[PDB]
This record gives sequence, C-alpha cells and structure tokens, in this order.
Amino acid sequence: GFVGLKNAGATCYMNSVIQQLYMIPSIRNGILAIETEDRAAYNIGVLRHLQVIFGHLAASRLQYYVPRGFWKQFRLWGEPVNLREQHDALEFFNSLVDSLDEALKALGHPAMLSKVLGGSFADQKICQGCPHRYECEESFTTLNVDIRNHQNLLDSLEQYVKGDLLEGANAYHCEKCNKKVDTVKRLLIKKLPPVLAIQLKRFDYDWERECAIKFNDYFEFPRELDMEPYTVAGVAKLEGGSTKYRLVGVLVHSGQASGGHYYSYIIQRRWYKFDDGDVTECKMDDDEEMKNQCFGGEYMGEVFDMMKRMSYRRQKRWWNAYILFYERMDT
Amino acid sequence: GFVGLKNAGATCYMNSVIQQLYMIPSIRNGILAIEGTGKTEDRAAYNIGVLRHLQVIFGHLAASRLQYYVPRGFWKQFRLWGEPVNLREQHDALEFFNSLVDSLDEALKALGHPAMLSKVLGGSFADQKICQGCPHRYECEESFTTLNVDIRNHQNLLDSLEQYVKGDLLEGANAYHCEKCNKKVDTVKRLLIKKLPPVLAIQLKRFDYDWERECAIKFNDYFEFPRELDMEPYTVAGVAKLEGDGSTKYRLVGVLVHSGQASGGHYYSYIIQRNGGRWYKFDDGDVTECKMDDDEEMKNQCFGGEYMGEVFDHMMKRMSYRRQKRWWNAYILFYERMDTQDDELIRYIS
Amino acid sequence: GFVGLKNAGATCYMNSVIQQLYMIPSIRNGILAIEKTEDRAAYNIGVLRHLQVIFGHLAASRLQYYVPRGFWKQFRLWGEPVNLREQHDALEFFNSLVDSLDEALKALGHPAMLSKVLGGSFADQKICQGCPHRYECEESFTTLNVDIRNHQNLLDSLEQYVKGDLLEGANAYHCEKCNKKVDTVKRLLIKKLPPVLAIQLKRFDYDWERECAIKFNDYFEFPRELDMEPYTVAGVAKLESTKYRLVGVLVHSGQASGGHYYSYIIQNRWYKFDDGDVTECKMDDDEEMKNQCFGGEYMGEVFDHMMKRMSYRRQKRWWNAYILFYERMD
Amino acid sequence: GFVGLKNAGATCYMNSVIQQLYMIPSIRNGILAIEGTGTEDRAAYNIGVLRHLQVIFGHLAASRLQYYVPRGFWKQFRLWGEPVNLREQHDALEFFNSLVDSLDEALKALGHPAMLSKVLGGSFADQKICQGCPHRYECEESFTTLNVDIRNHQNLLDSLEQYVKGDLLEGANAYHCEKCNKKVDTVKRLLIKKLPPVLAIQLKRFDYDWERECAIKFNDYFEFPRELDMEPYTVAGVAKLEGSTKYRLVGVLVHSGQASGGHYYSYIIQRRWYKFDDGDVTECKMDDDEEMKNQCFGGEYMGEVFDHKRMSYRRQKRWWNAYILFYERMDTQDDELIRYIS
Ligand SMILES: [Zn+2]
Ligand SMILES: [Zn+2]
Ligand SMILES: [Zn+2]
Ligand SMILES: [Zn+2]
Repeated sequence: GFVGLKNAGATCYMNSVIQQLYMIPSIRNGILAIETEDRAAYNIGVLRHLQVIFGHLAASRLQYYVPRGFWKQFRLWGEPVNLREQHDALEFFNSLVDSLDEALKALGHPAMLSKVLGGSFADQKICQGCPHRYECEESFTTLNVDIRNHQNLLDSLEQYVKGDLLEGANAYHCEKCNKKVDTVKRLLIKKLPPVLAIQLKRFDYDWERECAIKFNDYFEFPRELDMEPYTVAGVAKLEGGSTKYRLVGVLVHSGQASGGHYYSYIIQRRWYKFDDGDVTECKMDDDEEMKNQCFGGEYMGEVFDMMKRMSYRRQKRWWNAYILFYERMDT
Repeated sequence: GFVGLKNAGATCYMNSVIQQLYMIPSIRNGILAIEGTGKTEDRAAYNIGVLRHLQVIFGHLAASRLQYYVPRGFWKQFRLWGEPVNLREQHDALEFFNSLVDSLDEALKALGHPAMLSKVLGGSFADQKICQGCPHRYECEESFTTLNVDIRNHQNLLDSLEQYVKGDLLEGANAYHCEKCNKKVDTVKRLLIKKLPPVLAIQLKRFDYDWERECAIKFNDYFEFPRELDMEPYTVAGVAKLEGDGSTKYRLVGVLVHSGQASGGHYYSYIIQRNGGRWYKFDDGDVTECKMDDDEEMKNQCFGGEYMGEVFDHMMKRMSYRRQKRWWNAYILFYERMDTQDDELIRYIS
Repeated sequence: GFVGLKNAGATCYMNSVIQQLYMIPSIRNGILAIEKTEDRAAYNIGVLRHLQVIFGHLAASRLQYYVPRGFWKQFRLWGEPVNLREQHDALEFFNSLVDSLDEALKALGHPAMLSKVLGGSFADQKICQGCPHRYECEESFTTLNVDIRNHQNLLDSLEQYVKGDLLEGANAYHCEKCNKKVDTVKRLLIKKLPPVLAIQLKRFDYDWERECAIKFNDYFEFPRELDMEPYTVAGVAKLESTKYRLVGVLVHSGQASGGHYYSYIIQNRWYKFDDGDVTECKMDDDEEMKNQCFGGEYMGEVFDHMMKRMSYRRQKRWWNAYILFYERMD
Repeated sequence: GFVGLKNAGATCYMNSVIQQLYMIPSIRNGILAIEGTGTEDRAAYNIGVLRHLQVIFGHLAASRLQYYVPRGFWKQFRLWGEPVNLREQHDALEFFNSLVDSLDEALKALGHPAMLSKVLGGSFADQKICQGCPHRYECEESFTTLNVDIRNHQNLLDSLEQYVKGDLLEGANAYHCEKCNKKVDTVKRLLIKKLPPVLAIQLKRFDYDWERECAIKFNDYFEFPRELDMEPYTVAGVAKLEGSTKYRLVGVLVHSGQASGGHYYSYIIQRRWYKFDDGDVTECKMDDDEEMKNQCFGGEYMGEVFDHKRMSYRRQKRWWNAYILFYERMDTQDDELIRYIS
C-alpha cells in the first residue's frame, strides 16, 4: 500500500505532519513539480529535502524511508534539533509551512501552502451603546478550538461567532466617541481555505505541578462539515463557491503532555493509519471506532490480573485527535 | 482683530475646536483653497456640506470686521454620529473634533483630493509584541489622529509618553499566545510612534465614569507639559537607535482647556499667533489677550492640581484655608513640528 | 462729488484702472478694512498700503483731485521702475496691481480678495470626434479677452469661446490613450463666473512692416445687460446668477503707442472720470454710448478754408472701449 | 522554465505587454497580493480585468506547461468600450494604456493605491520661459510612457535631449504672456519632474500617409543603451546646470512587419535575456551588441539574396525593431504599494 517514515527517537511529530501534507494531492503535486543570506539557503534546503521524502513516498516499494537529510537540515525556530526530544506537532507544522512558502517566494514562485491552508478572520467589534463598528482582517493557517468547555466541533466553532461582550468595567474604548462602550467582539471567517486544519486545544501548563498538562476531555467532530454558519457572508444572510468540507485527516496524540506519541489517520483519495514505520489498515469508517480512537473522554476500565481479580477503575482515553484536516468539497 | 464665534448655548466644544483648526495655517489655507464645494448618496453631500460651511466660517474668521461670527449654517448642517444636534447640550470636544475631521476628509476624498486632516494631524503607532520566552516578534500599524496620555498615574507629558515605550508585560496566566510556537509566552506589548504628524494633537485623559454616583467625572490632577517637545525617544527609529536595530521636534501652539464639571462646563482655546512681526485666549465671542508666555500663568491656567485657597467671607473678617481643586485645565494640546501652505494637500489624487 | 486723480505725465493708465477699482463697492470696502524674496513681500504691502491711501482720499477728501505721490514712488511694473512719462498698457497695470494686492493679503493672513471678486475659470475641453475620449482641465482668468477684428458684437465673440477650434487633418490632436491623431474640438467654457467680470477688447497688436504697435479701431457693440449662461459649462451641458449689468467702460483714445485712457462709470447715472476732472455724461443715452465706445468708421464732414469748403472724408473713431466691467446682478 | 501565452489570432499585442508586466517584480507580486477580487458596469469590469490578469500571473508563475491559454481575459477585456475582435491587430501601446488605466481603477475602487501609476507613472513640468519678459509659466503633466522621436534622431540620448532644448515660440508664432498682455519670444520645454521606478519609452515608429490612404511604419535606425542616466532631463538636473536617476534596460517590446498587421514579441532580461514570442519562450543572444543591433535598432542594410544561380544585392529595411523600451531604476516586493488608502 503506502510507504512509512522511520522515527529517529522522538520524531513522530515530524512524521505525522509530513504524511498528512503528502496525502494532500495539491501539496504533493505542487511540491514535486518545483524546478538573512543563510536563511534563504536554509528554507530552500527544507523544501528541497521535503521533495526528496515526497519522491520516495510516491516511488519506493520499501516499507519505510529514512529521511536522514531532512533531520540534518531541519531547525525549529533557528535552533538545532535534538532528534530524541518530543515537540508539539503543530509547532512543527507552523515552522515547516512558513519555510516552504519562504522557499517558494525565494525562487520567484507563488506562496502555495498559504494558498492551500490559509484562511482569514474578519475581527468584528459591534458597539451597542454607540453606532460605530470596527473590523480588521487577521490571517490563519489553523483554526484553534476550545475542547474544555465544549463537547463537539460545531458548538466550539459557534463560539467564534457568539464572541465576548466587552462590558461594564471591561468595556471597549470607542476611538471616535472617546468613551467606553458595551461592545460585541467576535471572529467570523472571511476566506475559507481548500484544506481546513483545526487544532483541538488539548495542551496547557499546570502551575501547581510545574509541568505541561493534557486535557483528554470528550470531544467529537463530524465526517462532513458546513462552515457557512461561521462565515461573514453566512452571518450576513442570517442577520440581514463551496462552504462544505469532508474529513480527510486526523493527527492523533497518545500519552503524556511532555512526551507521548503522534500518528495520523488519513483517507485514500478508505482510511489508513500512518504510524512511523508501519502504515496499517483501520476501521475509521466505523463510528464507534472513530469514537474510541479519536473523541477521547473517560470510561470505566475493566482490569484483569492471572485474570483472577476484576477491578473497575475510571480511566482517561489519553489517545485522541489533536489536529483535524478537512478538505473543501470543490477541492 | 481676531474674530470670535457665538455660543448657541452649549456649543463652546465646537468653537474651541474650530478655532484651533483655523489657526493651523496649512489647514486654513488648504480648506479655503478647495473649489467645487458650493443612504450613500446623502452622506457625500452631507460631508461636503460640512466642508462648505467650515469654509464659510474660516472665510469670516479671516476677513470680518466684527467682534464675532454666528455660524448658523454650520449649526443647521452639523450632525454628530448621525443624530441632529441639540445646540443647548454639551458634548465631548474630542468627539466633535473626531466627527469633524472624518467628515472633512471624506468630503475631500469624494472631491478627488487627499485626506488633508489625516495628512496634517494623522500619525501611526507600531504595535509591537516582543516575546521574551521565544524568538518571535509581532508588529502591526495602528493609525491615530489624537495621542491619548494618562493623567492620573503621571505628573508630566514626557513620563506618560515614556509609558507607550515601556509597555506592559503580558506574563503568568495573562501571558501572550505566540501562534507560531503555539504556547503562552512572556511578552512585552508596547506602542512606538511610526509616523509623526505635522501637527500633533494630544488628549489628556481627564474624563471617566463613577458607578457609585452614576455620573461622568473629571480628574483634575496636576499635569505639566512643555513648550518644546522632542518626540524622538518615542519613535520607531529613536527606540531602534537606542536598542541597536525628517524633524522630530515640536513647538506647543495650542491648549484647548475645559473648565468645570464633567457633564457641563466650558471649553476655550489658548493659541499662538504664528508670526514674524504671542498667546491669545479664544473664548466663544471674545478673543482676549493673555499671559500664556509666562510659565506661572501657564501653570495656573492649564496644569490643574490642588492648592490651598485663601477664602475671604464674613465681609472680609474671616480668612479660611480650604483645599481647592483647579477645575479649569488643559484637555487637548496642539504641537506643531519644526519643519512645518503645502501644495501637495490640494493636488488631485483621484 | 467724486474726486479725480492727477496725471504725472502719462499715468492715465493708472488712474483709469484705480478709479475703476475704487467704484467696486466690495473692493473699495475690502481694501479700506485692511490695517530678494524678502523685499518682494515688503514691496507688495507698500502697494496695498498706498492704494488704501488713494482710496482714503477719494472717499473722504473734498478736493477736486488727489495726487498719489507715494503710489508713484512705490509702484513698479514687473520688477523695473516706472517712468512716469512713459505710457503703458492699462491691462498690464491692472494685472500687476491685482497680483500685488493678493500677494500682500495672503502674506498678511487675509484671503485673496481680488481673485475672489474678479476671478473666474475655464473648463478647457477637448472632445475627440474620431475616438471616445474627452479631456478637461481648469484654467483661471481675471479678464476675458475677446476678438474684435472678426466680430461685430460681444455676444458673437463670447460665442467663439464655445464654438472652439477644430484640431483636424495634419494638425489633429494626439489622443494620449489611443496613441494616435484624432479630429478634435478644443473649446473653452466658463466654469466659474466672477461677481465682477472684466473683459478685454483685443484692439492692440504689432505691425512688423512699420516696426510699431497698431490699434484696431473696428466697430464693436456691447450690451448694458449680459447673460453669461450660454457660455458656461452648465449652460452648454443643459443645452446639449449668470446675469450681469454694465458698470464701467475703460476707454482708450488715440494712437497705439501713446494715447489717452479714461473711465466711464455708473454711480444711478454715468460719470466720466478723466484724470483730474470728473464731468457728467450722456452714457445713459444709446447714441452717445455708440459714438464714445463702439468705435468704427464714419463719413467725416470737414470744414476748412474759413467755412468755404465742405469735404467728406472717411474717418476712424480712435476713441473706443478697451475694457468693459460687468457686475453680477446679485 | 517560462510559460508562454497562446495567440488567439492577432493578440500578440496583448501577450507582449502582459509578459513585460509579469516580469516586473513589484507589479507581479503587487497584483498577486490583492485580495477581494475573485458607471455600474465599469466597477465590475475593471475588477474583472484585474482578476483575469491575476489568474494569468497565477499560471505564468506556477504552470509547468509550455504555454497558458488566457480564455478568461479574452472574454473579459474591452478596448475603449467595444468588444475586442480577437482576429484584429491593435496598437500594443493602446492596449497597455487601457490595461493600466483599468488596473488602477480596480485598485482605487478596492481601497488600494493606483499601483501601476506608482510604478510606471512619471510627470513632466511643462515650462514656458519668456525671453522678452520676466514671466515663467509651469504646469505638471503626467505620463505613462515617454514618447521619443525616431525620424529626426539616431539615438535615445539625443531625442531625450530634444525635450530639454524645446521649441522656440517666436515672431508671429510667439507665446501670449497673459500677465504682460502681449506676444513674447519664449522657450517651451518639458523637463521630467518625477521619474518612475519603471520607465516605459515609446519609439514613435507609426503614422498615417495621406497620399496612400493607409497607416505606415518608419523603420529608421535608432539605437538605445543598456544603462541610462535620466538626470540631465529632469527638473533638478537642469536646475544644477543653470533617489537614483540611473536606469537599467530590462525590456524591449519589438514589432515586426507592416504598420496595420505584423507581429509583436518581447525580449526580457532574467533578473541573461529571453525572447517571449506568444507560446514559445526561447533563449536569445541579446547580451551581445551586434544581436541587440540587428534585432532592435532598425535601419537599412544591403541584403544578399540567393535563389536557384542568382546572387542579387538589393537595399533592404529591418522591418523588425523596438517599439517600447522598459528601463528599471537602480534603487527599485514593496508593501507600500498594497497598503490601504481609502
Ligand atoms: Zn462610538
Ligand atoms: Zn514564538
Ligand atoms: Zn482616444
Ligand atoms: Zn510677461
């Protein structure tokens, strides 16, 4: 079927992301089709080394490719990479796509990854105690959604639209009126990308225990997604080109906040599970299995040990979806 | 022979502002030079109406033999954020100023000219976020027509201008989200001045609300400001010079003063006559002479603050020391840059 | 009870113009309300100041004429010093004077008054006939200069501004957008109309053969009432206030190089301002208007030989209107 | 390598200009960066023009195909109101003017500056220096190209000089000084007030002949340099004699053949030269001065013609030659071209 990627030590965060980029036809074919002084050669070398990986992923009959070249080339925000250290896979995704678009521009090409993954918000402030309204465009490569106060994607996406009331003491300063005014601040989507990448905000820091911490809360997301209710236009239609998406990719994280393990479930343009060296078949077409493998949450574990005693302990599903990739229905 | 402006009832907020614009030569000569002046469709005519009536006023200020002019056309024409103006009601002089420069600029643009008041009065900040726990830095441009400085927690202009540069440290639980690193990171948020205007209008933030009393209030705190001002330490260049990667000097030309309570009270303008061959007090219909060249008078009329009043009553038989507040003080400072009729404000652009 | 102005030698061109500006209410009262490149600004304020003095004496004093010694000393024509015995073009004088007075005001803070009162503009239009483009720019004017040699009356020569010139054939207009020559009408419409409209009859020119300036004394009639609408941007556009009354005729009499200037002006009734003497006149009557201002040839009836010979000879009326001043009804 | 553009019939005038615009980086990256594009008629029209140029620039940057077929542009584009017959030849400069005007209108309407006017736009100071009187008259006149005379000069510098020398309005044809109210001998000249970042220069090779009822082409010899100093033709430069002003040649839009037909193509420099001839973008020897001369300067030569046997020698014209030169200023992606202004 497919070709894997060897893990150097703790580079599943590289693999899980690359493999997801590889499986977007537009980025695969885009990258393979390409014929401060140090930074320019760096970025091109990253693009150049990604090409090689893409080449071997298309070509090879071997079960996995070792990307020794990428590992030596890659730097994460300038500094050198310890291949035994785990890193935020999103942080890695952000560093790679910047560098690729930097590398393309540097060879007089149009910014591909920004085009395929880039959207923008209309940041709207509607003043309620005065007639002023303010908006600026703010760009995004990922949509970052709340996991701790919502149980599914649609509800957390609606939070962008609902906004926050800037009120009383915490009121918005209207520049024109020269006063504090009660005001809705919300974010609508102005430009929807051909590929919509969504981060489930599962990671944070525990002050009381001096360490990074993972929220494994239950959180569900659909196979088909309609973004119209969250767009500028859509909200205008309510208030007085394709807006539909299908799930194609799930980047999972499994284990602790500091370490743990990354892998990627992806559709064949059925579902395959890309886990470092081994790209296996899986039941992601089944909804219960989608639920157990990705939605997270608690359950009652039924523990046995030589199977003589039976314990019943609350367990966390510590394996769950971190990043969702959705493809626009006209793409 | 300076002409005043009639007060309709509570219109000193218009007069004080208008007079300050009239006395900026580039604006005066710019506005008077615009020919062809004499819903979406409604607003372009409205805005040109505003421009037209200002031209008229400016005309009479420049020419009339009278002690004052009565700008009825303007009063009838002017609408503050849509609503028609009740001439008996006091308003924030800065609101008025904002509404007025916006309308003028929109009139001039509709007529193919540049946004004159935005060119003369407009600057811009560089809103810089400097991450301390990661190598990232984020910058965006934000325009301003007025620079707004804190009066409560500072005692002079220079120190409160320094607050823009010193910034605020976004830390701990309140830490900045670096979107590339995808984590909370300790960060300095600050504003440096990117573009300095030929005329720099400065708001002393003297008004707020009291929830306990359900009324607007005035902070009459002491606050001093100099006659010459160097803006370099607060600019992008000047801070880049200090860190290691056109005139920046300014002369005080005007003080728009507010006197009395936050709800009502009274506005008037002290302004320099820009001359080759001094200060005058423009108070609605009477433009009187004044001692604003002297620092002690400047201090008493504009710097605000508390003092000990020698109060005399009981047909002069009782002297009492009561603590008093100077409720008359500077609200808006006008500063004019040292390298300041410019032909390029009148030229067609569209 | 009007006051005259003394002629220094050949300064009737000054008087004729000054007296014509004195009788414009808005210019009189405007001037009377005003109390290398460094010397230019100081020169101009001298000129304004000195005119104010003349305006002062014309109104207040009851002498038969004023002598403007200071204005003579002060006034310079395009940098150079005035020779008080040298005749000059009264329009040159007018242009140099209105420039100076507006330059003086602008420096003193006031707005340009004379430009306001006398200034108009043209929409300089080019209408391409062989392509769809049109080009318009705005030119300004203090006087309107009309052809006299090829027209017999004011309305028809004003009409010439509108008729324009056809830029055709080998002399065609380059359309900048199309990048080729195209047949084009170039015309001037009046964009802005001044409260006082001043109009030049183009009577003077040069004769290369004789090495001297020429005067054309051709017949040329002008009405007491003028409608300017047909010559305006808006009037032409409608078709495809603006009313004036005559208030002053600046006359020139005699030879082109020398000769003599005086001003007929309305008070209610016409008065002839001729240097020191301000006699009354019959300019209310149309035959006098015609004989004094319109020019043209006539058959002179000459008597000589102690009244024993009558001979008929063609004669030119060498006394005629040079500059008309019209005031806008409002 | 480079992507060509398909000729629709007689649309090499479109392709030759577009390609030259595509190769100006500040225009390329400027046009591609404009979002929100993807009397009432003209606002939609002009934005449509911009949008369809964006897709072309899209395909020229991206495509691995040998040429792109700009079907959307052909449907969209109108020349002075009328729909364009794709079989008709047109003046390449007439196309260029219509296109820059339209792009500037689209941009102004979207709140951005007039990009093409910022990059290609200069202005003259139309001076009139009265010699018989102390008056001087001056007005600003904008230009999108410099138009230079080919017939009475042999090279760029001498014909640029002509602008400075001017015409003497004298004798009966003397200038009317408004202030002096007389005719006065006067120099009328055009000096360059503002120099653009890209300088487009028209060589005036086309006119009408009245005898023969048809358009004609002057193929006279006219040479131009690779490096060009514009200081002596500017206001300040003449003010000396009484931002960089140096330019590098980056572009030559050539016309080949008859006045009313013929063929356009574009030699453009690689920021080494390349020949953009509709669908085929080929290497060329434009770095060599003999090749520059033979391909662009025009003029007559002695042709050596061979037939069967027969070796005749007939005088002949180079009917292939430069029409429009594109020079790029030495101090020239600029964010201030894409900022909001309205
Ligand atoms: Zn407001
Ligand atoms: Zn960071
Ligand atoms: Zn045309
Ligand atoms: Zn002259």
